[PDB]
Amino acid sequence: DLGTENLYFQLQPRRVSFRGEASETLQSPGYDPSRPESFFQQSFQRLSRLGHGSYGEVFKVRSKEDGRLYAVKRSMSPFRGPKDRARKLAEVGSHEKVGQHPCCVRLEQAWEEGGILYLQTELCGPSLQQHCEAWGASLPEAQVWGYLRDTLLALAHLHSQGLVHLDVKPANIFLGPRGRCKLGDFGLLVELGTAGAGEVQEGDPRYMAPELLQGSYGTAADVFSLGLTILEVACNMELPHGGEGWQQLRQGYLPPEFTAGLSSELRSVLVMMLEPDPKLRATAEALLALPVLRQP
Ligand SMILES: COc1cc(Nc2c(C#N)cnc3cc(OCCCN4CCN(C)CC4)c(OC)cc23)c(Cl)cc1Cl
Repeated sequence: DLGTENLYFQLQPRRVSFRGEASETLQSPGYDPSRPESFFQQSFQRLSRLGHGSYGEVFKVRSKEDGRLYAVKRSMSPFRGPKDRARKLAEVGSHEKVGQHPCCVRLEQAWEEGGILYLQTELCGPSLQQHCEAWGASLPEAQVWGYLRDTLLALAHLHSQGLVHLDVKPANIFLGPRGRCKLGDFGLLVELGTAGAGEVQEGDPRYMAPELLQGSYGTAADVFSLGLTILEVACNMELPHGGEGWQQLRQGYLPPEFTAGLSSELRSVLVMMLEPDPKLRATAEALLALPVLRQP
């Protein structure tokens, strides 16, 4: 409990890494620590703002180190204090607990400076959300199957290690070349059975597994969230944040006016993923064993 520890009320960048990686000093072509500009300002070309919110901002950048494109998430304002700092840095630890996997967004490096946290990842293609916005309609099933398979591979990787993502949604699944995708955004990720029993942040209510209302955390939660993610993109169906419709989607209801055009096979898989009872809900590994989800 950092809130009662003597850690309160206390200029150069410091690498953030939990996996262990001395040194903690940063260097780059274009960077002179005696100049007042931040490491981020000096060491990257800032090309565009990919996203923003209460957390801060995500930029498309070009690295002066290697000339390659990356995404960098920069927190909004200096750490509020020790708990805030620990919570934000925990994202780097999580992203590292996941480690390298072809269906997970890769973290290149992370650092803090002036109370600001910076996470540099590979630059991916558009999020599934962006892609569906651009399509302006339901996605063809041939695309959907590939996205379902790849995100299930990512989840099987997390879940085998007792990690739960807790915010699977169209906005943090990113398209790559020829129909592949990657899961990102490990800021809410939890390792089951690691204190505190609480401390848990809540994902987007539209995709939240019903058992989380009772505080019942487990890997099954992500399967449900991916189920609704795929339902949304396959049907161009806006998901309720609450009310009767929110309840219905968590009672096995598939709205006919949105879902009647699904193949029987995709409908059958979604029903397995959207099972209200997490004890009965299919696991990612079990789904990937189905012949319909075999390597195409
Ligand atoms: C760096 O850190 C983090 C970054 C992210 N988010 C992203 C990651 C990752 N990771 C990777 N790659 C991304 C690529 C994106 O856009 C690509 C296409 C943009 N084009 C804009 C112009 N139009 C016309 C065409 C499409 C993007 O946009 C929102 C967000 C990305 C998250 Cl979710 C968490 C953390 Cl911690």
